[PDB]
Amino acid sequence: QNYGINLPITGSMDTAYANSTQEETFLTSTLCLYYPTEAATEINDNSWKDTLSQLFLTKGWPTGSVYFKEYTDIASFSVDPQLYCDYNVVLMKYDATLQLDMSELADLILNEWLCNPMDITLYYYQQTDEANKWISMGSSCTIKVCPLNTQTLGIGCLTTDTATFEEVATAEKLVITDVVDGVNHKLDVTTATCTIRNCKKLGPRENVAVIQVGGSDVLDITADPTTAPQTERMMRINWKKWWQVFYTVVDYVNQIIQAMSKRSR
Amino acid sequence: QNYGINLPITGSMDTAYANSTQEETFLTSTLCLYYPTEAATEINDNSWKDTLSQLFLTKGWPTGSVYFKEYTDIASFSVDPQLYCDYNVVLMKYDATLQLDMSELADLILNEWLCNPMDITLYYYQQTDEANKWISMGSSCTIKVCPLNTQTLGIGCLTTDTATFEEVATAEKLVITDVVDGVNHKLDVTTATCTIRNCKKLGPRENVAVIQVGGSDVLDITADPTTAPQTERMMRINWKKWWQVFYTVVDYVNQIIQAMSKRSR
Amino acid sequence: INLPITGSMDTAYANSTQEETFLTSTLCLYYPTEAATEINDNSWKDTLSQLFLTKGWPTGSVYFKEYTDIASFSVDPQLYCDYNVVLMKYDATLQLDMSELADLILNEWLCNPMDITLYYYQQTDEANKWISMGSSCTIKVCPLNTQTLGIGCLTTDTATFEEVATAEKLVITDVVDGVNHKLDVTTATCTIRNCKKLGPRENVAVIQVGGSDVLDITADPTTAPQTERMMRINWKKWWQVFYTVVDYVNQIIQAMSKRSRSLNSAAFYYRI
Amino acid sequence: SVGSSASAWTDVSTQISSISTQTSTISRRLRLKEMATQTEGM
Amino acid sequence: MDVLYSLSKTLKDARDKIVEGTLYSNVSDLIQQFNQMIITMNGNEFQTGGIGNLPIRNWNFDFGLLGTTLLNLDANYVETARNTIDYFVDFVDNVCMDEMVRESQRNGIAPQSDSLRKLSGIKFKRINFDNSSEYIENWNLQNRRQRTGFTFHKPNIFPYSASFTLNRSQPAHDNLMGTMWLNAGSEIQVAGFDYSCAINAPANIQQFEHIVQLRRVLTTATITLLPDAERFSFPRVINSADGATTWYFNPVILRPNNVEVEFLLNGQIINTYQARFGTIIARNFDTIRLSFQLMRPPNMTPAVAALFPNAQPFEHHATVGLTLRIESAVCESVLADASKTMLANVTSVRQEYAIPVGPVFPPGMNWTDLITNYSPSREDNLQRVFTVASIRSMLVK
Ligand SMILES: *[C@@H]1O[C@H](CO)[C@@H](O)[C@H](O)[C@H]1NC(C)=O
Ligand SMILES: *[C@@H]1O[C@H](CO)[C@@H](O)[C@H](O)[C@H]1NC(C)=O
Ligand SMILES: *[C@@H]1O[C@H](CO)[C@@H](O)[C@H](O)[C@H]1NC(C)=O
Ligand SMILES: [Ca+2]
Ligand SMILES: [Ca+2]
Ligand SMILES: [Ca+2]
Ligand SMILES: [Ca+2]
Ligand SMILES: [Ca+2]
Ligand SMILES: [Ca+2]
Ligand SMILES: [Ca+2]
Ligand SMILES: [Ca+2]
Ligand SMILES: [Ca+2]
Repeated sequence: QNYGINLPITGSMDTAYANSTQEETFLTSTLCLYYPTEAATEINDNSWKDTLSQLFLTKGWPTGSVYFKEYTDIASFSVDPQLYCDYNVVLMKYDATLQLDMSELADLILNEWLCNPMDITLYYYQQTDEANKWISMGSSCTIKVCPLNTQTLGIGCLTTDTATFEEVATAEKLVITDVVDGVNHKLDVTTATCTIRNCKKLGPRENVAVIQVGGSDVLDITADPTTAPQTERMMRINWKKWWQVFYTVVDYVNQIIQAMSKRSR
Repeated sequence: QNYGINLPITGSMDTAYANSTQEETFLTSTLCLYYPTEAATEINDNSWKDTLSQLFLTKGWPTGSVYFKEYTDIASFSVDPQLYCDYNVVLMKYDATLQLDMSELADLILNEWLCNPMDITLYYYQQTDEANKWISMGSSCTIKVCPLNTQTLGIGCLTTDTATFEEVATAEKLVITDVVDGVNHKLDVTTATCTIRNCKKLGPRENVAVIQVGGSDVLDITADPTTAPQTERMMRINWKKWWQVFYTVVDYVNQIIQAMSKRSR
Repeated sequence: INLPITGSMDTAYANSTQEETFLTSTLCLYYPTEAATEINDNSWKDTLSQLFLTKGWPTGSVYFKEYTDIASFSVDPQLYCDYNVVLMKYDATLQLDMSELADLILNEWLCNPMDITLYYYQQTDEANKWISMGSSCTIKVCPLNTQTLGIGCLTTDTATFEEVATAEKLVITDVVDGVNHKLDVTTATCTIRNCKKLGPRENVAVIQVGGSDVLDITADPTTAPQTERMMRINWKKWWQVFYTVVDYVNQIIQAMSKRSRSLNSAAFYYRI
Repeated sequence: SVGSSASAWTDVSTQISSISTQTSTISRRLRLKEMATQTEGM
Repeated sequence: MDVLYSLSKTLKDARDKIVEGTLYSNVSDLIQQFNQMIITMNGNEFQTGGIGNLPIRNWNFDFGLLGTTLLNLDANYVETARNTIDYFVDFVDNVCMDEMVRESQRNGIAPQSDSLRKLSGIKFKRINFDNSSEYIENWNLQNRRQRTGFTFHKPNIFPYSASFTLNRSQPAHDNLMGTMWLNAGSEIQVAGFDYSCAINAPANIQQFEHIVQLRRVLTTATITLLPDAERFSFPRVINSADGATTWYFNPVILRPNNVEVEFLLNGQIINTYQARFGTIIARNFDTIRLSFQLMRPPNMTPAVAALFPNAQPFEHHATVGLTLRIESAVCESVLADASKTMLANVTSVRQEYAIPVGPVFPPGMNWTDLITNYSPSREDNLQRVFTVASIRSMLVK
């Protein structure tokens, strides 16, 4: 029962397959849907949560293990998304005017981050690798960054004249900032309405599953423009209503939870 | 030092992996970015070029090896693109009204064409194999084709009444025409404004890297409607600003140069 | 390819590649407007094509590309064909212009651009020259010493420089190889590039339609060579010229040879 | 390490016969031995 | 050498036949031979050693004969025989260990390990009993020139060579035509690979030919020929010719059509097999020519058509393979096998007693660099050391 330590784990190829964890994990686990206000609006019903729970009960998920958690907008959801459940599913609308915001949302929830804090007024910070990004939440973040040279002086900017800085965010609720890795950047942020955190991307978060309800799969999780991956828990639907979407989610719940795996942390 | 010959090569599997050529090719080669005027407009900084060069300096490229070359629009760049560097990067905006134009631009710069001239007035041409196409450039092209039968007469068109011809282009700056391969065609083209060349498609140009800064991957390099490939040097990005895009390029330039390989010709 | 070739002397001569290189290659004549004017016809191109069709060259292989004058052609010659023939007239005033045209098209150049206001360049070997094209290139040069000061010129007063080129559309400047020069040029009209001469371009073929052989390809005044694809004709008309060309085209293409270096539509390679 | 154990004098690299390559690479450091005073002759 | 083999054979037959209870009618001849050996030996002083960690031992032979007085054997006879045999046995073992570690480019057959030279005289020739072994029979034959042969099972005639040949290449390594091969021991796994699947070639066909030139002729070879070489048939990241860059190889296997395997001799063909797979024969051959083809499938279902497009990307690479294992063979010269231990004995003796590299055998006796240049000096010395190694393994395995 050793914690905080990693050892080898041996095995063999003559072992047999154990009984299915399904029909017991469904009982001992919980499943939390994150749907938009548009769905409740187009539905106009007060018992649809109980309806979907009684439906899930046919797939085995008991009545008290299934939770629903509305979110008024993708941005208001990207503002501190607190996903605390044993199996999280998210339904995400498509909006070309919010492509990067709903890609940053994915890059934040699909992945697992180790977030240390930042003190802009005191220190000047830098990145070290291709996974050490700066994640800023809040109501409206206006970020500006001035790179520095070897002698702690600006490069195309002035350490005092803040208006010379380079604005990489204009009133965004969630920003993921990647800058040149190997130089010290001085930041200017509206720290009264936004909190910034120096976050390192660890191995992915296997507990969530995004479902783009609309257009083609555009989400570029990885910053580097060479991978453009598409993981197993990044699904896509074409839609005209929401009852069909929810019935499809229900009918294919088992596949979703097969695509999802409980966390290792 | 034989030229213009193909000789057998030999090798082995016992040789060791030599030291890395990055940080030596970065010095003994050149880099050339192509950006849209929209970026300089949104930026409004007269020192961003020297700033980005000083940032590249950290990644290895010296100061007098990087070049920025503006271009007003995708079509105005497609008109006679004279790329001469050792590593070329192109930024490209997404516009559904320009899908085919900015796919033709890709099919032109990404690939390597062997281009002979064309004399519309005298000759009636044909395509031999699936890789002989007719690429036309200029300020505004208007191409009209008429196939012919075995006895040099038209098929749904009249060799005198040009109006009877079929219109494949309408006021286009760049056109790539693939017609039925094996029949003699007559053409009418406004040769005052546009030049048309009969080109043959060869192995790819490994020197250029296109970066679609916007919506989903639509670029169909290959004209056959079966492959629809996405290559290594065909990238996608989501954006809301431009400083962030250039910082991304600068931080992941080594990946770009790993996805690109210097020319063979 | 740096690997070696091998062979033998007992192997036999294979069949003729002529009568197939015609089928799988293209030819491109570059004639002057004077010819079209003297002729005063419209289907002479179709005539020459139907004539070529007997010598083997098929219909859609021959091309005729007009040029108004030697200098207009010299300004950025865009030769892109598998076989290029050029007919060029004789003029004692344009002697050097149409020797520089020869030096440019007959030979293959590797060109790097130049930034004059910000830098000062020199030459290294006997084959690194400076080629300037455009409407009118008026170049002046001032050599310098190790400590950036003038030799027989003043770095400020442009009027003290040494004017090597006065109102020329194509200039090929060779200066002393080893010293740093400062240049004054009409950048608004002309662009000047530092170009090293590679091996010859075996894809083109010049034909001096007039007087004696004057072309000095190599800038050194010791060689004065006469290459294979540099012909001479005497003329009183142009129909006789074109008929001679057509009747003796196989010899022209036997004196030419498709390139080896690479595919490129310019008359010189660009490598920054 | 072409030898008993790791020695910076015997670390072949930048190979752009195997024994011939190894010997040439090891000999390109005896020029440094020369002006490091571990020689005996002229 | 023949007298050494006779010594070893009679000592072996003595350790075996001369056992308690047995009958004198079975060992009369062997006892006479043992007594004659003792007679011809008694009165000579031998020295062995003086190279590496081999210690300088001295042998002085003063032994007594065996009285032909009994009918059955008792322990008082066997024990005398054993205390006379152990000395000769360790003497022969030390002689062999001193002879396996000596070389010469000048008359390698001519003996070394001067005790053995002394034994090669004419006063010792009365010891010969029978030259029955294969190696010693071939030695006697080669001395009295005649057609010899060593029968080998899975001979290691091929030196390890794993390498490719690219007849069409680019810096990016995106459209390639070539052949990879691994020739190791008794097996050749060859595979030609085209990334275009022969879309540009005449009749949609691309040829490949592998020419393997052995150093020594073979005879009566039994061979197992199969398609679909296994080790060049899965994804790979291979290095360039110059070892600087790397390239990817994602193969998809096809069958060789118009396959042709030709066993030649001095450029003259000897055997030719066209479209026969499995077990085959080769009566005499120095060169092997394996010539196969990659023929694009004229009729393709969608699943396979999606892999061979008419454009340059080519993310699946068509391959055509051939495995060829030489199971048995018969060679006029000496080699290594998977049946016999002589090479192991030799290399083990040298690695144990720390022998400096000689002027003939390469360091560590690496069979690869020993068969890459199978010079006649190396061949003679290898035959000599293998013969004496057999002679030693007949006593101490
Ligand atoms: C799991 O299912 C198999 C197949 O029916 C069965 O043999 C096994 O007993 C089951 N395991 C348990 C723990 O019920
Ligand atoms: C590559 O790295 C190795 C290990 O540090 C070094 O020995 C070698 O010199 C390097 N290559 C070059 C060209 O410096
Ligand atoms: C070469 O010419 C000879 C004589 O006309 C002819 O027999 C032969 O077939 C020709 N070669 C080829 C490849 O056709
Ligand atoms: Ca955002
Ligand atoms: Ca970064
Ligand atoms: Ca600024
Ligand atoms: Ca177009
Ligand atoms: Ca019509
Ligand atoms: Ca076509
Ligand atoms: Ca001139
Ligand atoms: Ca002066
Ligand atoms: Ca000069």
